[PDB]
Amino acid sequence: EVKLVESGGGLVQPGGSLRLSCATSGFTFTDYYMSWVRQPPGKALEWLGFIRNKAKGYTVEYSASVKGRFTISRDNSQSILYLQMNTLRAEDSATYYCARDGYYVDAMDYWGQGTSVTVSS
Amino acid sequence: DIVLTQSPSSLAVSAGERVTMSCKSSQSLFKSRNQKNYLAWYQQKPGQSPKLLIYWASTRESGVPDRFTGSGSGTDFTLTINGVQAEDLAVYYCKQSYNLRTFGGGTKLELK
Ligand SMILES: O=C(O)[C@@]1(O)C[C@@H](O)[C@@H](O)[C@@H]([C@H](O)CO)O1
Ligand SMILES: [Mg+2]
Ligand SMILES: [Mg+2]
Repeated sequence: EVKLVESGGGLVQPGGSLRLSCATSGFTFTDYYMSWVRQPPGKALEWLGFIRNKAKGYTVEYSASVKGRFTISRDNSQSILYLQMNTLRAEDSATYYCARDGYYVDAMDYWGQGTSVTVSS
Repeated sequence: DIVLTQSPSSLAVSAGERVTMSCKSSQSLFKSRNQKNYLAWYQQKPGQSPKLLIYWASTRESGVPDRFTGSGSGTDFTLTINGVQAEDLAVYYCKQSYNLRTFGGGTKLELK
């Protein structure tokens, strides 16, 4: 059974940083991309970026709204995903989803249940 | 900045009625090589994680009911729910994967 598991989220002081975990199982991790999608309360889903598969050498891409702030990398030995957030605003206060991704379907086929991050003093 | 614009913002049908929803793109998500459109529809029940419904504009993701029909190509796409189920109460996102990924704003489906 495919499983995605986000964690590490809590409350963060503004200007600060938190690291997110994505743990998976039930498929061959390295063949797929992994994306991070977030959602602020009552707003739309916003893609943040992805990290490519083995074929692509596990390279990285981001959206313009977090490029330079956020950092994606992967634990292929453990099939774990990570997101490094920095210089955090309340506009980063949200639920963070890791999603299986790639060029097979060019869509995000499996998601976790998410993690909440709340930025506040 | 490829931008997908979803209308309506929301809509409220009864169970069994026939719902359609549109997705206008900034740019033609039509890839010439493989001759497909790079669009996908997701379902997000309230308080839950998203869930892929349809990719390449019209292909139903495994397990997805005949009800859900994706249609369109280029910069125009739609989602039809033939005979709505109570199960269907959610927000529906389109998302372009032509260049990186970009989520639409969503259509909030109500059920009377
Ligand atoms: O960036 C990618 O590796 C990827 O292959 C992902 C695909 O889903 C698609 O976005 C593709 C672009 O269409 C470029 O061909 O890029
Ligand atoms: Mg599949
Ligand atoms: Mg029924």
